[PDB]
Amino acid sequence: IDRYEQVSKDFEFIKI
Amino acid sequence: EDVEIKPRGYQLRLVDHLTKSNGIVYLPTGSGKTFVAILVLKRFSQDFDKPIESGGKRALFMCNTVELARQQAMAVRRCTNFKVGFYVGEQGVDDWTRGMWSDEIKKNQVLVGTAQVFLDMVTQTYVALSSLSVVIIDECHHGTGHHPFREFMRLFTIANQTKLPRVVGLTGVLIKGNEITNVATKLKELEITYRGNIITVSDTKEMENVMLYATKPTEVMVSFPHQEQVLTVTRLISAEIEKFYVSLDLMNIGVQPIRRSKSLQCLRDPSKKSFVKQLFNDFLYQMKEYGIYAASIAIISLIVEFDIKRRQAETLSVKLMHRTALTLCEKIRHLLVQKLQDMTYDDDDDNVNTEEVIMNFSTPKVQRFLMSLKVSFADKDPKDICCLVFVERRYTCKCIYGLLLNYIQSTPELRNVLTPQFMVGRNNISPDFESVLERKWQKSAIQQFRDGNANLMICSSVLEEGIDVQACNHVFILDPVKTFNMYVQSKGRARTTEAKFVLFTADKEREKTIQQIYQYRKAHNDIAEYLKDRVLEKTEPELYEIKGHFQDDIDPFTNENGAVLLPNNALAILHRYCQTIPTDAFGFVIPWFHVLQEDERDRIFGVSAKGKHVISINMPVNCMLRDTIYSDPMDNVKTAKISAAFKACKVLYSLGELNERFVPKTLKERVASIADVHFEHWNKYGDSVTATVNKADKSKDRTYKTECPLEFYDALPRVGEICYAYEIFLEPQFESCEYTEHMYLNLQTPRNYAILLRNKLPRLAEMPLFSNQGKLHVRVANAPLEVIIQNSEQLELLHQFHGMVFRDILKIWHPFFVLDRRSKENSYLVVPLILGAGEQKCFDWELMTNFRRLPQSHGSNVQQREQQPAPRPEDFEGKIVTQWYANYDKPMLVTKVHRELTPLSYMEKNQQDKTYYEFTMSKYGNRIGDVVHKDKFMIEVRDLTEQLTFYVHNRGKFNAKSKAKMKVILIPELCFNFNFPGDLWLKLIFLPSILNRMYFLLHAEALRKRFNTYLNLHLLPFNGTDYMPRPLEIDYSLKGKVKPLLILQKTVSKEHITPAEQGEFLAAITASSAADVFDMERLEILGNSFLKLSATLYLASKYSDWNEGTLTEVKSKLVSNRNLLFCLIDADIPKTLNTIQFTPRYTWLPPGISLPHNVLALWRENPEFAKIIGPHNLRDLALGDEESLVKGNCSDINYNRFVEGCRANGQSFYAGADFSSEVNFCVGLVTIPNKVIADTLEALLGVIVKNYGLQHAFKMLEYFKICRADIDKPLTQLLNLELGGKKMRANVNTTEIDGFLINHYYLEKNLGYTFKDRRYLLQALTHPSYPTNRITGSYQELEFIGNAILDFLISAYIFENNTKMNPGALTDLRSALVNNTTLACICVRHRLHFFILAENAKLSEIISKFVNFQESQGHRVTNMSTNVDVPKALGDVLEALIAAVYLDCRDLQRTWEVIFNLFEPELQEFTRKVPINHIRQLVEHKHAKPVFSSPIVEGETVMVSCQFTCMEKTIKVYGFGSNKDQAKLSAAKHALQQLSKCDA
RNA sequence: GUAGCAUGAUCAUCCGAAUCCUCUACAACGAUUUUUUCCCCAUUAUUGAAUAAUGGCAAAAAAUCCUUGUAGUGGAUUCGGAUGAUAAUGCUACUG
Ligand SMILES: Nc1ncnc2c1ncn2[C@@H]1O[C@H](COP(=O)(O)OP(=O)(O)O)[C@@H](O)[C@H]1O
Ligand SMILES: [Mg+2]
Ligand SMILES: [Mg+2]
Repeated sequence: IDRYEQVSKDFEFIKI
Repeated sequence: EDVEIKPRGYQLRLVDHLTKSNGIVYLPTGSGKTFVAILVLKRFSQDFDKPIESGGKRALFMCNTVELARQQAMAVRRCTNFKVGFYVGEQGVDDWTRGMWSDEIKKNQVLVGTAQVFLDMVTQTYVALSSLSVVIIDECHHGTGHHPFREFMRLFTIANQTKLPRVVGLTGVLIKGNEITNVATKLKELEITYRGNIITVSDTKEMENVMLYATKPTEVMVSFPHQEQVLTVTRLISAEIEKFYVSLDLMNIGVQPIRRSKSLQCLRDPSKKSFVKQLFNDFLYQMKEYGIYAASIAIISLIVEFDIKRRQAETLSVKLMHRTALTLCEKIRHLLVQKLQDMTYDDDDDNVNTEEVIMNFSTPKVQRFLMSLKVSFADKDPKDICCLVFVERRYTCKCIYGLLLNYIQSTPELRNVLTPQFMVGRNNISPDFESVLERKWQKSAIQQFRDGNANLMICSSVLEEGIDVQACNHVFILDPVKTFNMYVQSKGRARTTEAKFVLFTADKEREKTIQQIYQYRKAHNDIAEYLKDRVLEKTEPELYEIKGHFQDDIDPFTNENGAVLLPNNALAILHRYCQTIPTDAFGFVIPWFHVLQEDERDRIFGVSAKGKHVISINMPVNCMLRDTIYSDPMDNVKTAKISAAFKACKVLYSLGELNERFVPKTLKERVASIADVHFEHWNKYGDSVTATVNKADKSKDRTYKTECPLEFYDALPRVGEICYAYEIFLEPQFESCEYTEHMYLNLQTPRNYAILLRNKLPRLAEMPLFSNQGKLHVRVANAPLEVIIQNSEQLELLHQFHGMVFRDILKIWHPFFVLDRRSKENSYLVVPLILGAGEQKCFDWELMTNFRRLPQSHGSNVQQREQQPAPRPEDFEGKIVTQWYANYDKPMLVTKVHRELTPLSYMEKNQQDKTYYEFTMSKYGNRIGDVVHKDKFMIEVRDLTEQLTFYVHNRGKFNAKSKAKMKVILIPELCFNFNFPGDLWLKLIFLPSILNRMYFLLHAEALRKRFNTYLNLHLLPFNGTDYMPRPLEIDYSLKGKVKPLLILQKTVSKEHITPAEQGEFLAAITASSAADVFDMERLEILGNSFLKLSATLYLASKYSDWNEGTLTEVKSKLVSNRNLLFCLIDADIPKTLNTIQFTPRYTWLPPGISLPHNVLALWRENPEFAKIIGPHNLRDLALGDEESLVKGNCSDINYNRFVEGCRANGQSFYAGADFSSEVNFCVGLVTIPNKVIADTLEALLGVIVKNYGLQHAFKMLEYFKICRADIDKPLTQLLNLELGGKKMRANVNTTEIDGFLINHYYLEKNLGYTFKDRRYLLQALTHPSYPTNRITGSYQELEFIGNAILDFLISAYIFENNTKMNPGALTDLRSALVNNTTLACICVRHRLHFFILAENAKLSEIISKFVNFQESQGHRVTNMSTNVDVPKALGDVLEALIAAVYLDCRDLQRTWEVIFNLFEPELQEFTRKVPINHIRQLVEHKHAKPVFSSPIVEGETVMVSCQFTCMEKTIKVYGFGSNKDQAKLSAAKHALQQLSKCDA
């Protein structure tokens, strides 16, 4: 895959 | 702090409940539990004041880690007013002893430390468990299995079960590990092990809300997608790493210690190779887990660690492999940075470029981590935010630190808010990235976190517990949550309000993490409710199950004195004792464990051996436990090891190797045990060997009394008794020239004088003298002449004549001198003899009747000279004259009478026109006036030398023709005439030297008689005497086939025995300070060598069951100066020594003269007043002839005036003056340095050896109570010293030893000797690092006696052969000839290195270096050696196989043959050239002035700045060296080479 | 007899060198021990499925001991160099 994918740049924390 | 620290409502009830009963308090971390603990400690402050024996007690505060212990110690110290003792293993209590342990106990009320330290202190009986008040236990959850807490608690079970101290445990977590299910059994185990009942808050709404100020955190979870794709670069890295692994396994280094499984079932890789492989595996795991850029960060840490390891790599092969690993890691870093920059081309702005690279070249989980950070802190104030991050691996912490630093620098928003830091456990990794010790630092990472310098901390579980950390608000967990305890403690760390607990995990493990967290929450909730609903029991009083809790193991054994040996500490005790034994680097201390075999198991044990496992414990050959020991049959190999070690240590204690306190014994215990046997006599002198404080003022030197020999004691003849007259004779050894014939003819006249005695005098040796004109000899008649003093007035006249001789003729008189009437000490007379009835020599009654007092030379004038009678030639021929006319008041001796010559005759020389008379007028006419009887004759006179001490040869250009070139002719009428037999006068000046030397010779003869009687020799050569010799090589007195040694020959054959003559004894007595022609320093070396040999042999044959170290220490202690002095003082010898230079007029007392008897008594009665009497006071008294003749005691008014003058010194400068240097000889006292006595003991031993031999000399040691010889083995103290010293280990016979020794014949032919027993050679060849041998012991026990044998043999040879060369360099020659490096050169010369049955990594390399260096030098001594270093073991094994050769032969003659055969070239080289001085000769060089700075050793290198001077210049040079002193030695060697080249 | 020069020895004081060490505070080194955890494997009880028992393989945590180096001391022995001063010896002038 050569280049690692970008995880969600916008990501608000989830609460258990 | 102060008293403002106020407990809450629950702490008071907790303390009240804990007072009534023991228990474990359980509260969340940060609830103030330490405060309630110290509050409990307040309630036990009753017995802390009183000491232990008075009935008081102390307290114990327990901790598991050093830093936590220190923190709580300072906390309690600031929170109370108790003397807080702090003891840890690092502090140095390992060598603490009884008294300064007890004073520490009594000087403290509360004690803190690590569990091992307190456990060791308790087991060693420093305190009794019943002597304690309360033992506070912290982090009590650690107490399971073999943890030190449980072991310490067991002592409560094994100690007295009454009046036992309170125990309380502290924790915030109760369980360690994954043992959550069925909490109740674990909790009950904790209950019983600490014999307490857990107490926790239950009154909810009152103080649960209160203590919840340490609020629980909010827990959130964030997932990340898995990564699956594998980059090609990763597989390239893997391929390179695996091929490097293969190469590393293939490549060869020296022999290394062998490691294997924990159960030892399977082998393992070597330690260092395992270490490097482990580092590489950790790096691979890092790069797998975190990606690419993180590996780029961590490869720097790998580089720095590998470089540091190479730098400290002593072995060349280790350096090579570390360099190879460094090259591999450098290639990895090059590829990594190449790939890193491969995508940096896009944007030229470094900030965003590095940021996007971080988000690009990293695993997604770290990316989510970074977004979490960025949106969490969101550019807030830096000081407020204090977050924590936990990771598992150590190198992970440094890697994430590097990544975080790079990101923070790449984020300007976070570039000023986050100041991270990382910290890990004890196996510390250098936080630097560049080089070792770049700069020093003093703030711990924890400290910087506490100061706000580090708002972020990266750490493993090392920061989970204990360490005081202020209330943090954020905690992040990267690696998966593992244990219940760490999870609960971490969530308890988040103490402040609205603290966030955050953790990250992969998507596919979300359900597993949910299960784990819910399981842990259940584990906490059921525990809480179980405590809330538990059964009300008091203190777990069920003693039966309490004992059943521990019975499963091996029951600990306790001996008397209360010392108890914990089985779980058996491994520690045994390994520590093994470490106490000295060894080289590879020389293994670990007892090589082994696992048995079932066939062997039932071959050695019964049928039960098949069910369970048995093992064996071996012992390195250095110790005496050569017999192997087998463990009891145990199921698991673990308890098998425990049992094996326990039994082994029990046997060791039984042998006494372990002290009573169950700790290995040092040399102090050995010397303490030996003191009451071999150093008993020190007590009578107020000193002891164990008193190490005696090492302070050893230079102090004491005084001694003196007494004349027995013959001279109270031997004044009595009137009416028989008396012995002993004639003196004078034979001029020199031939006389024309200017000296007067003395030569005069002293040979038959008219001589004699010494008069009332006791008989033994035969005396002929004595040499050194006149101003030649050499002289003196002999004393053997057969005395017999007279009886019928007239008391004859005796009175004799005494008057003897007194007046010293009073007038020799000018020895003193104002206080008085003829002795008491006649006790050194009383006798000397009387002249005249030719009597032919052969008879009666007394010169004429001289004494006339010359009672010498008349005074008066200045006769012309007027009285007219009627004075003319001078008769007979009246003046050979008579004493003096020149009263001139200023010269000394006496004169005439030689011949010039009858034909007359005044007005010209002086022959230089005044052929000037006559004697006219010259006399021109010279002293104002005084003489004129000469009457002008036609009379003249005479010829010669001077009498004023010198009195003729011992030293006054070497010089006397110029016999020029000294008396002037000729002295006088008119008789102008000089006084002492009509006297001038020959008697010129003999009389030599009297004092003869008197003193015969005074000492009498002591010498008495000693010779004593040592001939005590050793019981009364054979034919006992009688007679020999002429006294003199030495030339004594500085001041300037003017094939081996030859068998004579000492061994006389010790084996009595035909060559020779009787000891007075001269040798006297020389042994004459100190070098009393500078005569000889002294003892030539015999001192032989005495020292023989004493060393005798002490070595006796100790070896007496304490053969001891190791080399204690034997060496004791042997050195034996021949110490203190012990020799103490053993000699009670031998009654020192009061008969010759130490003081003999100056008669001021430092000598005449025989017939003493002080006044009354003042003698006053001096001998007032020691408080003796020390103030001064020589001026003594000279103050003016005693005329009456006082010195008729009374013997001064006048009472004069007595009072003298004592007043003595007392007046107190208020003057005379007070406190060291008058002993001037007045000790007035009462027969003297002060002698202790070194003199230490020398004279060996001096006597040397002659007693030389004349007789070893065997007879052996008795002398026991005579001086040197060694308490055993009567149970009489042959030991006489002959078994050359026949004993072995035990069982040199008795078994087997051919297997030929397996150990390969081509032994080659070594035997190189050495020259043939061994009847090869076992001795193997023992001497048994280096300590050689486990495979089990038939014989090590080589130290052989080297110990080899050293003594070699040094004694070489000293005997150099003394017997190297004659014409002074002892001051003989000591240097022997020291050089016994040097270890010389022995190493000898060993490599015959290539004995090949046969050294040893194995070691660095030792093999260093011996290879030394041997190839010597090959380069061609097996020649480089006089020292410029090589890097020398192997001590090489010279050791050579000089040990010397003793092996002796023991195989048991013949000192063969030993000398072989030693000479290898030492021939080196002996002829050292005895021809200057042997060696080195170093010092540069310092004291005529123009070379070398000074040096502090050398620093760096790994395998050391440099030193050599600041010297050469050829009137100053040059700066360096040299290759090993250590600091070796750097100095190499610099000195280079300076020596430069000086030699400059001279050349 | 009188001076100068040279020399030997000794005390005292200062400094140095060699050997042996001790103590202090700091740092490094190596070894051993104890707890905990994961993975995998083996052997059994049973044969496949499934279990159980242990035993072994890697990771984290904690203690103890030894060694080395840094410097300061301090001590013992040997010994040198420097110097007041003391006394001794020899020589070279002035002589007696
Ligand atoms: N009732 C109280 N009285 C006095 N000090 C308290 C009280 N409650 C809490 N503290 C303080 O709060 C601190 C809590 O931290 P500490 O108890 O040392 O951590 P741990 O609970 O791990 O021992 C204590 O140092 C203590 O001084
Ligand atoms: Mg913080
Ligand atoms: Mg605490």
